[PDB]
Amino acid sequence: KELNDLEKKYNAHIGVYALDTKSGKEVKFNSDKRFAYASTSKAINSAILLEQVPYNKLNKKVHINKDDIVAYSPILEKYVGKDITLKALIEASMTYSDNTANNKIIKEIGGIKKVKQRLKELGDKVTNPVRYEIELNYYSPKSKKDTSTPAAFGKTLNKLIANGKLSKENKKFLLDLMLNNKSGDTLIKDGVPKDYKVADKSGQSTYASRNDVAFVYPKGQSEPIVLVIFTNKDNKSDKPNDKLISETAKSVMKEF
Amino acid sequence: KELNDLEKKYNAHIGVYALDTKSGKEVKFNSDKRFAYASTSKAINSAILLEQVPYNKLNKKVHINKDDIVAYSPILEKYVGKDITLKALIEASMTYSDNTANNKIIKEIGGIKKVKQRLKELGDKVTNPVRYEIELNYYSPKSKKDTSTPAAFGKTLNKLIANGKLSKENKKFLLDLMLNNKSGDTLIKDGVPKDYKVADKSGQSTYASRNDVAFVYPKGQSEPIVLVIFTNKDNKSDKPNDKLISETAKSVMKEF
Repeated sequence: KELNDLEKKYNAHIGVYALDTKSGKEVKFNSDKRFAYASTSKAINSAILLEQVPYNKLNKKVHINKDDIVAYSPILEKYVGKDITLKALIEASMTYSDNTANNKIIKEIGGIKKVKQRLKELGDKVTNPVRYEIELNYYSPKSKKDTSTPAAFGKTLNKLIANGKLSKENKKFLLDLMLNNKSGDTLIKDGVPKDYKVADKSGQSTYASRNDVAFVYPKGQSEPIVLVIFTNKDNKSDKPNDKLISETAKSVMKEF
Repeated sequence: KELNDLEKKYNAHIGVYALDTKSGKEVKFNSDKRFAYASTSKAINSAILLEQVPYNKLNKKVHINKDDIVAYSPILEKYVGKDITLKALIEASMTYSDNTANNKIIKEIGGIKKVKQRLKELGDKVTNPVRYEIELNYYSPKSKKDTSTPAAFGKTLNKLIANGKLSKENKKFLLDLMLNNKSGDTLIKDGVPKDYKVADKSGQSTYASRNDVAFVYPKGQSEPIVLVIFTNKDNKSDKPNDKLISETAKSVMKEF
């Protein structure tokens, strides 16, 4: 197969970065191109919070309020003017891409400002968190706001989680969420051999920016394969096509 | 307060149209001004499909395939390759802003084409459906694609649900999906007294386009008040302020 042909075929753009955690083999097509990462950012945001907040403390509470409410928050919507623990807050973010849960998680971290420098400290001078959800989705191929290359964002998912500074309990919490998230069944999950497991977090933005990042797990393999697939179209209101992600997933997984 | 002073207080554009379906009294403000409708239109599409499917046949199933899946489908994301009843579809979209659902419903009608002939048949040549869910969220103060105006949208809801050809069951079914959803809690629901039952549907687009349409029930009245508030800011990335919606619903309501 060929990723290049996939672009002619689908008239989209492909940003790929696969890093085997075992071999250390890196497959990449356009991994140094900037694309809108979209809601996939919530892996980074909640991995960071897990760095500071111990698992024995995820029972803690935060009071959700009116100003904390944003469009598209399936669960947190039922908590307006109420409390909720961090665990439940982080599950909403990952299981449902709840926006109220992500923004609250960001504020607890100290704001976009903090998330940003942590990236820097992590040694990531590419990812550019500038806005909160839902605004981070208004992508413009002219701007850099809320963008990242596949190799940059790809390494960050690695350095934060795989070879992370997280605990073993937090790490396994996150991964469970990402494993049971039914939102990516028509993307990567739909393209990796039946046997492989995927801990994912997808997204979509303007310009038909459909993405999916996941920690894939081959047969008999213990170390996943970090797989960041970022894609996009030439036009603002173009409809994306998950098939392209599913197909890009299998062209690349052939190498692993 | 005054609608002209809240635009100052929040630096936004308020568009209002409240219709007292009993006396016929109207309260307007920038009623002829095009505002993006966003998901408020999910109330139109479901209403339309409920004019051609008697309640006793909402249990008719339709298959959901990978192909049907789109971003933000909290419910329908779990039906990849599963059948689902018409009733379930409506609930999904009406209660969760599920887009895979809103699009299934649009498909069941005969497409935006049918939806469109109907709006013309209702005497609505203002509402401008062009794109689908999600893309219809990408508002452009320049474009007129997927826009309506306070009065046009208000009246269309009136001719459709409020005293329109849906059946008793079908009208209670839809109004219940609107009364019981927890997403307009901070919007119109906030402003009017708890004596006022509120059945609504919200939406949010670019340029902080936070809208909210409802059929508000004054304490001691079975006749509803069609309240249509559409608002927005000048910049593509601004943050919305539901307070603006609440306050507006509070003042506009003083006049009824």
